[PDB]
Amino acid sequence: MEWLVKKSCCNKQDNRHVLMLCDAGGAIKMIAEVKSDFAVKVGDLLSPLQNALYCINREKLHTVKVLSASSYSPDEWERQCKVAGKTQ
Repeated sequence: MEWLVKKSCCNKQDNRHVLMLCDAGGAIKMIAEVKSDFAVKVGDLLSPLQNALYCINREKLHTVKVLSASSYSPDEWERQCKVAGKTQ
């Protein structure tokens, strides 16, 4: 099972990014809060490496670490986007 970043929320302020994880085609959509050692943006594939680590874009060298995830809802997405930026 591999996923597609359909939306992404850049940060510095607590390193925690948030992105909409979706089906590899967009047919199903979710949200995840993650930490990242590299940039990640819309159109990137994600593929698992272990329970929490996933590749970025399509290559194993670049990684995120999942922290939480949920089914998509608009208020629940924007909530996590706020947490990515110290709740503003």
